[PDB]
Amino acid sequence: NRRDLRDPDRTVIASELVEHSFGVTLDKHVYAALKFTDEQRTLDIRDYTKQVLMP
Amino acid sequence: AYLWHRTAFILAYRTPVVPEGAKAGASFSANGVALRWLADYDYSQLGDRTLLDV
Repeated sequence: NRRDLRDPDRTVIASELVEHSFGVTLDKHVYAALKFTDEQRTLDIRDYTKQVLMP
Repeated sequence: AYLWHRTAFILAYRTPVVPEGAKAGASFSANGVALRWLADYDYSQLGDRTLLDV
């Protein structure tokens, strides 16, 4: 603050120290899910690593 | 009574694979046919669940 020098009133405006904050939340669940019948897994899958896991 | 030549009738068999999510797996033969044995636990009914299949 500023006040006039040699001012008849001698009051001072006390300043405030306010700490702020914000929250960071873990709030999402990203997933990839696959369903294979016994026929699909037995007959239609050949590698399962370059055909299921890599995709 | 049925008379037939060997080539009259075809039987095809394919043993299922045991997937990556099955706890127990094995294989058994029924007259030369390779079967797939698979066990699963049923927590809801507190017991095991087996399955041979071809």
